[PDB]
Amino acid sequence: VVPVDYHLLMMFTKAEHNAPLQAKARVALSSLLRLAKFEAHEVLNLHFVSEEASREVAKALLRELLPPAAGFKCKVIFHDVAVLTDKLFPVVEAMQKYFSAGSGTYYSDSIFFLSVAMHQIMPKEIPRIIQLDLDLKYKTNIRELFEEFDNFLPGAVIGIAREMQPVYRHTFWQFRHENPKTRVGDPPPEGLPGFNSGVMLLNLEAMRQSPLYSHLLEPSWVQQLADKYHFRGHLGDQDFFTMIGMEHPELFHVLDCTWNRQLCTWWRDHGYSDVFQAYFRCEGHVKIYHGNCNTPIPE
Amino acid sequence: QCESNPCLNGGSCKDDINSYECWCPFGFEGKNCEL
Ligand SMILES: O=c1ccn([C@@H]2O[C@H](COP(=O)(O)OP(=O)(O)O[C@H]3O[C@H](CO)[C@@H](O)[C@H](O)[C@H]3O)[C@@H](O)[C@H]2O)c(=O)[nH]1
Ligand SMILES: *[C@@H]1O[C@H](CO)[C@@H](O)[C@H](O[C@H]2OC[C@@H](O)[C@H](O)[C@H]2O)[C@H]1O
Ligand SMILES: [Mn+2]
Repeated sequence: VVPVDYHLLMMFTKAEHNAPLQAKARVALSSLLRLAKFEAHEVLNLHFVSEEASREVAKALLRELLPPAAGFKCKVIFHDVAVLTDKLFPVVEAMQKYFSAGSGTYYSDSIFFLSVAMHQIMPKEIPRIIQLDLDLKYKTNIRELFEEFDNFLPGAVIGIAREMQPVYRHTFWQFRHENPKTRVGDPPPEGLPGFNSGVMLLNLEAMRQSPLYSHLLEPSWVQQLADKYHFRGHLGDQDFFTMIGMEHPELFHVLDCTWNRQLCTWWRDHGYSDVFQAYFRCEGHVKIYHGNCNTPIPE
Repeated sequence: QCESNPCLNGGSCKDDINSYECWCPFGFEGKNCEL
């Protein structure tokens, strides 16, 4: 029986003396591991991106949760945030001016763009990986999310859920002003509300093998599109994918809202009461809750 | 991190150094779009 590997990756940095983050990670990992089911030859690989102090914190938490109740094989891998930052920087430098808080190009921001260049960072043996926030609660077997890779149309490289607040309606204001008729920043079903980065299916092989995706990483393409859209942000990879998704929606397999049900309502109380519902609406059986902007998750 | 700029113009972070005007979403007023 040849072993089949499944890969997840989570950012876990600055966790020491950060009780809220540790508590979120505990909720995420315990739910993940409690509900996961994998066949005997299968192995779940949990990648964490951490500096040395958070690595120690993560190990302490994981030993409390491993082995998993279901008894399948699980491997834990740590990646040094400082190593990854240096590998990322050449590729990611040009976009940081547009999508980082705030100005200009700082190493401390580079790691927020890991997903955009994940295909260049992870070993070649890894064809696919799902990057996950740690402020999630899983309501189903994570094995099921991997079948969404099967639904990628030719040319799609990344699976991602839409953003459930009007943050991009706000961000694309100028472009929306100059293009009254645009779908850019509008709510579903026919608008493009942008993406949320909490759950991302990164098909590393498809990303590597796409001429289009590779071009979009080039500094002049980043600049051209940022200029076209009058677009600035501070949410890192989320903003980049959101922007290239306006120009090239074919690159993205849009996940159903139930795979990343975002709970943050910050934008409702900051000017978008009228339209907020059209963005936030999600119905169906929820598979993953996402407590973004420090929003408590219900039970 | 920074707090999102509540204004429609200027940088993505509130109190962007290179910004002077603040245009608020409809229904809101102030230098931070409060009332
Ligand atoms: O001190 C920290 C803060 C965050 N994280 C990790 O980063 C993820 C994202 O941060 P989170 O607190 O979950 O923030 P959200 O409100 O879900 O995310 C928004 O804000 C993030 C930080 O600016 C951006 O990267 C995202 O694209 C944007 O959607 C977390 O889940 C963790 O995996 C850490 O490891 N250490
Ligand atoms: C604007 O600033 C506020 C306060 O810092 C943040 O809470 C907002 O981010 C939230 O809404 C957009 C979602 O994509 C984020 O995941 C969430 O934290 C930010 O847009
Ligand atoms: Mn989150």
